[PDB]
Order: sequence, then C-alpha cells, then structure tokens
Amino acid sequence: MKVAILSGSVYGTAEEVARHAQKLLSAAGLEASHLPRASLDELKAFAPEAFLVVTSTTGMGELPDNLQPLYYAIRDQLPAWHGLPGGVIGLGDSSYGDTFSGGGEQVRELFGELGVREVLPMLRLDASETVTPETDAEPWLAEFAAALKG
Repeated sequence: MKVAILSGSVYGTAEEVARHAQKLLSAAGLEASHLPRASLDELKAFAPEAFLVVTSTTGMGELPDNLQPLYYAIRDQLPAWHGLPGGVIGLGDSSYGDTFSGGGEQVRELFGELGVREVLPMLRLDASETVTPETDAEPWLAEFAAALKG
C-alpha cells in the first residue's frame, strides 16, 4: 500500500515530523514516501493509495509556502482520490493563538472536497505543550498504520 506523505513547513519542524512518519510507517510494512515540495505530476506518478499530511500554519494563518501551491493545484484539479484513506497532523501553537491548527483544518476541508476518508481525528501538536513533536506523534502514527493495513 502506497502512502504519500505531504508536508507544509516554514522552518522544517513539520517536515521532520513527516520524515519520522515515513520511517515508522515503512517499518510497519507500508510503502510510505515523504514527498517534500511534491507536485501534481509527482503524485500522479506515485499513484498514492493513502495520504498523510503534516503541516504547520504560517503567522498569517495560511498553509506554508512549500504546501500552499500544491494545495491549490489539488483543489483545482480534483483527482479521483475519492474513498482513499487519509490523516492529518497539525502543528500549531496556542501561545500564538493557533489553538486549532489552521493549516491542518484547511487540509481536512480539502479531504472533504476530494472524498478522502479521514481515518483518524487530526493530531493536534502544540508547541506550548511539547518540544518533541516527532516523539509525541508516535502513538497516533501507530494507530494510523492500523487504519491503513488495516
């Protein structure tokens, strides 16, 4: 089962979470790949059977520059990914006021528009409560793999 792992990151934190996710899901036997700065061409070639998106939110409450263009491309083209399983990890900070993971929510909305089935609730990782987001994502990732396998 091919799992496309997408990331949105300003300073690399969500990207490191995504890379961690790739190793864990691959360890579980999934054909998981992290595709940073992926294009529609790359996803088409990959032919994903599942999606994991790991994204922060910018200070302006938008998806980061390395996920926003792809987001718009997917929304505009709407590939026939209806029914495929998906999950979202949202990196926020309640200190800043991003208590909800804005970028993450926008991805959830895109899943709805595509017909991608959210298999787990979004993981909300908050900098005001953790400094080890990779490690903290592990229990959710364990359940996520179970949802795919599964």
